Amino acid sequence: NRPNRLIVDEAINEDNSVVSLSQPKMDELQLFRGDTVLLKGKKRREAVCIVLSDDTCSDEKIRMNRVVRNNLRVRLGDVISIQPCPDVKYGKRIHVLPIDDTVEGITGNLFEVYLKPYFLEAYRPIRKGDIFLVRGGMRAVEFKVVETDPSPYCIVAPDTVIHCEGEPIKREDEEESLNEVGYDDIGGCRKQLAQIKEMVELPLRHPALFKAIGVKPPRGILLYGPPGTGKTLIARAVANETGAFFFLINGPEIMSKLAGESESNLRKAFEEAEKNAPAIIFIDELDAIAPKREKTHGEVERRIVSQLLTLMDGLKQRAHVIVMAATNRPNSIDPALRRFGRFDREVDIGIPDATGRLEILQIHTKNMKLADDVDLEQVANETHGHVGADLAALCSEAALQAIRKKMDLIDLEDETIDAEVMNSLAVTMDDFRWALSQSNPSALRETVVEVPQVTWEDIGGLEDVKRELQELVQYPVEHPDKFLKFGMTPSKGVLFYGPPGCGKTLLAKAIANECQANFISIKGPELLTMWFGESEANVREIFDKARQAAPCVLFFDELDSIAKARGGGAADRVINQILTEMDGMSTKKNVFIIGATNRPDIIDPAILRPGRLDQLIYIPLPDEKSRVAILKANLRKSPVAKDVDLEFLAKMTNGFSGADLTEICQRACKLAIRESIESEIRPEIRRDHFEEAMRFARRSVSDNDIRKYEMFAQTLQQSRGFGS
Amino acid sequence: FRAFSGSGNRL
Ligand SMILES: Nc1ncnc2c1ncn2[C@@H]1O[C@H](COP(=O)(O)OP(=O)(O)OP(O)(O)=S)[C@@H](O)[C@H]1O
Ligand SMILES: Nc1ncnc2c1ncn2[C@@H]1O[C@H](COP(=O)(O)OP(=O)(O)OP(O)(O)=S)[C@@H](O)[C@H]1O
Ligand SMILES: [Cl-]
Ligand SMILES: [Mg+2]
Ligand SMILES: [Mg+2]
Repeated sequence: NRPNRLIVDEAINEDNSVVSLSQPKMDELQLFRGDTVLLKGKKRREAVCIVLSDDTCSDEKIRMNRVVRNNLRVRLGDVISIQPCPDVKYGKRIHVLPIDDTVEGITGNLFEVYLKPYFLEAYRPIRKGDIFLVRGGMRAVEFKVVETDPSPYCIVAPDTVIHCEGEPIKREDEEESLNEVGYDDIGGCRKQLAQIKEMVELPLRHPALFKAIGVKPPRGILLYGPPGTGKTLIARAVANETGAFFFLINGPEIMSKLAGESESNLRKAFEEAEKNAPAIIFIDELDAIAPKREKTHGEVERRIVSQLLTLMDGLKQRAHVIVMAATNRPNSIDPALRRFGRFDREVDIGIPDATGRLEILQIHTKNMKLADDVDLEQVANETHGHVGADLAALCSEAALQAIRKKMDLIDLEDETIDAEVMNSLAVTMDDFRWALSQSNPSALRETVVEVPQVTWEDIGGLEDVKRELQELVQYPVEHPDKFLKFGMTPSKGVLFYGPPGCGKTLLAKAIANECQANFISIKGPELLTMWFGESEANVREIFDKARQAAPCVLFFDELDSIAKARGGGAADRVINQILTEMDGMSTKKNVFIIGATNRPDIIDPAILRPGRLDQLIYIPLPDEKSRVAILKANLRKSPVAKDVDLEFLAKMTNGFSGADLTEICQRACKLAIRESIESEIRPEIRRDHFEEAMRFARRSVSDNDIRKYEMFAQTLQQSRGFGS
Repeated sequence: FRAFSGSGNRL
């Protein structure tokens, strides 16, 4: 294994003519940043590119774009030889031709809009036969280098002339399309796409290798998540990137056919896949074929489910075939399919978080010229409850808007197309703001699972409590070894209790943020919403999701609402089931359960039993010092006048809760706003506003309440015996 | 069809 041999890996630099190595390997081969390297792949093909450094890149691998990958007839994980190329000199004339299926809709000067800015100030090293991709004018066209004066390879200097005269050449049989789906078309679910890659890469990429080992590979992988999350997308991507044969089975399509045809088509699909192994059979909308057995009333329907189960069992032949399936509702699928030997591996492709949505927005703005005022991060932040498909649609909609208002001119040209103008089309931030108002988000009702953006900085006071939370949650995650030496197993869960509006919810999210661990919030009322009969499967679904997202902190907020509802046969079944789930929850799984209640007087003692929420943390009203910290936190984002004294404000609000102070800021902020409108000034919030707001300010926690809360702080653990 | 005929480079 000489140093020149390296393994292909994902790319970070979107540039076509760029490949990356690690500094230690770049020094090993004796190459530097400016150097032009020659890459030799399989099938006796070659590609030339500029080399760069990458600290993240492992020395045994090389990052190259999918364009470079194709020019080499290579895939992820393959081996290629790299050797220095100082022999590259500037070109005299270059001849590139477009590929028919990517240019048949546009007319005009293809060279000025695409090739011009692509090679401008680029000095790209190219090779004869290479296919490169240029995106612009809401389209991506790929050209193939037909010839270069210094053949077979040369750099494109300003002196090099270009000729792109000619009817687009037709697609060669072996030349795979770059319009086809790949991993670079997927974002917002890195972790999941990784899991699938691990499961599938080995048996699909190295089939002979798996047959010799005798260890069992995966056969059934079930992707699930709301509609439009990219389940169908991932299946296609994995097939292309691994180079496996892809046979799609659409649930509805099969169920639209006669009894005999459905049975027949399923058979053929499997037979065809085995014929072209290695292969991936993807069953889209699986629930269409195999819903819960109780809902599958009908003879023809029952036969097809059984037909599928048998075919799945028939995969014991081990004909290098993987079966992937997608369903919106994991509970809808006949449980017979989730049994071992069939779909025995599941991957939850949930809804994207802020970071994810941003990743996605970037995917569908590749080909569009974006104005400077456009801020996708805002859009991402703003489009909560949006799913991949939602984002993909709004981008199309924001583009279509830019066309409409700019169509005034095009119409007179409709007869023909204005390619040169298509580039002049920019998409303003307004075009997104417009599309934002018109958006119909689908996954708002979905339970969100992501890392909270609430940090310790957002919480005033409670310093020692933050400390105790790091010991309970962070230490066992970051320092498992230490716990084993002392021979103690760490506690499973925590219970926040105290007066309303003191930061119980904030603490739950904060500790999750510190551990960069997933967070799931489920408020009392949410648990009382689930239909009575349905309640049983939903509580379980929650803990399942918590396991999927480990390390994860599961937070049961507003527990007092459920307490009031019991003393309710529904509220009883739920909490009793949560208790059951808690016990089944192994502490070793790194799932932390936190509960919060404003009413420790009516909380179910069962929840406080050792092994459950046995860590009783009291969270009181903020003392003088803390109140100042809270006031700063809320006023961080706001323009405050220098005259406003918060140390005094805190001194006057002894007994006020954290939420009360926030409300005071809001009321004082509302006064400043009022004055900004009536009299046209940049608003500032000054002493007079706080004084006026304070005169009407009221306290949410009475003295009587305090006395009671203080008493429970010393006697809450005693509620498991006889009541007080 | 073949090779060249026209112009480009610019810059
Ligand atoms: N994670 C994602 N990353 C990038 N694009 C996405 C993502 N998810 C969805 N999209 C886009 O939205 C479209 C919908 O993706 P789909 O493959 O249809 O997901 P889906 O879950 O199979 O949809 P359903 O369940 O059949 S409604 C795709 O064509 C993508 O363009
Ligand atoms: N320590 C604090 N620091 C900053 N803001 C606070 C603090 N405590 C309370 N608040 C404010 O009160 C709001 C809600 O606080 P929570 O985290 O929900 O505390 P809580 O114990 O759950 O009380 P409730 O019943 O939800 S109001 C937040 O949006 C804050 O604006
Ligand atoms: Cl309770
Ligand atoms: Mg789909
Ligand atoms: Mg709260």
